[PDB]
Amino acid sequence: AEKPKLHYFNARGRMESTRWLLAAAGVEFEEKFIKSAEDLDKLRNDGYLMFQQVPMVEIDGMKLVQTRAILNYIASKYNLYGKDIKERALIDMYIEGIADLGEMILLLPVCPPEEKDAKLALIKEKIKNRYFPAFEKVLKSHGQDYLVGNKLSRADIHLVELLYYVEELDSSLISSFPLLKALKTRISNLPTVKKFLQPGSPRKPPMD
Amino acid sequence: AEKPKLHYFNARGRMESTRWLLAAAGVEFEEKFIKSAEDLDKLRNDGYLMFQQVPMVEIDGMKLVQTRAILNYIASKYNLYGKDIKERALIDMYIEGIADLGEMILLLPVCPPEEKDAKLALIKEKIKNRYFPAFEKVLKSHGQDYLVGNKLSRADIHLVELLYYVEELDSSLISSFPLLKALKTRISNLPTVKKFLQPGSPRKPPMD
Repeated sequence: AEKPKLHYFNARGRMESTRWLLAAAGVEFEEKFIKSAEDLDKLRNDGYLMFQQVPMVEIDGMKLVQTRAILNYIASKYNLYGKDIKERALIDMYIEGIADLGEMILLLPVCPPEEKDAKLALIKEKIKNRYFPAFEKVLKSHGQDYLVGNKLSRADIHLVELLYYVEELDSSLISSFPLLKALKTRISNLPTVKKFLQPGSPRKPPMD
Repeated sequence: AEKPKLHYFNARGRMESTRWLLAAAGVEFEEKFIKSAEDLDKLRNDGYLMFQQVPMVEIDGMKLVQTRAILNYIASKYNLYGKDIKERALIDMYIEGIADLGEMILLLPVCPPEEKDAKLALIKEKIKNRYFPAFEKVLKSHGQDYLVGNKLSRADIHLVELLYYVEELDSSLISSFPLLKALKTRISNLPTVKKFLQPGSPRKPPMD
């Protein structure tokens, strides 16, 4: 049995959400860290990167690039992508909103120092006024433990991962959203997640 | 029978790829154009936009937002998303590469005049050295008419749509890629595509 190998820098970056998805699915993976530019060029020259970039994940005989292609495959393979086309549409809608917000938090470190302030103010404004209220309303509407189909899916995983990043940004943001707090707790206690949240797991630290 | 209604500005924007997908699938749709800010605010206040933004597509009882959620649903519903999990992984990988490049061409008009030159030079460099060679190699590898599974899929549609935008940017770019030229012709002749490519179709013009 082959363990998926994740090729990327030893960092959170664009590979973290995949790390969380595999860990939450209970899948064990190997990481092949890119230390130098020589490493990245070697991957390219071996014809391992379709569009010359990483993340790249070797899984089930394929060398998948593009974060979304990778996450979609894994979510499908481990039954984290809903029950049908309608459920996947809700999942996709929610996780694409999460990915818009997450793209902002992700690029924040590479943000121009002069902009680094308004950017971070924009991010917090969007979190309070757009995203958190949206997800809180979904949880509030059905009163269920999970975002979609009363069953664990990538939506819950991706959202909880994002709630940890927001917490790192400003622990006060989630305060007015009890249902999101509850979901964060509930998901963090899932055996697979808790183990990943523990020291020594493949989870990566904030980029400094 | 309900016809999907696309809510957006009377423009290409982020709604165009959906327009191409529905047209290529042979689905008839209605467009509810947003003329003023009052229109957009009305949609928001009606609770029609989950994350307060458009594109928004009313289809099968749902009000879907997020381009990818919309396209995924439509591609699945009309059998344009491959046969299985493995085929969808190739499709996703290819179309996410197309979407990275397309995001660049899409934002080009809103690009700072001082940057508008290097940006456009970066786009052309990536097209010649990264994306086109990648897709040409896929077509070359299996020698089939379609990108994935020897059957028409959203990958072919999304790629061909992108080839029209590149043509508008610089007709010379596709010259060294005969297989991509062939695919563009072959797909443009599909009855549904040809009709959409004809004057008077819902297809939108370049943003000026």
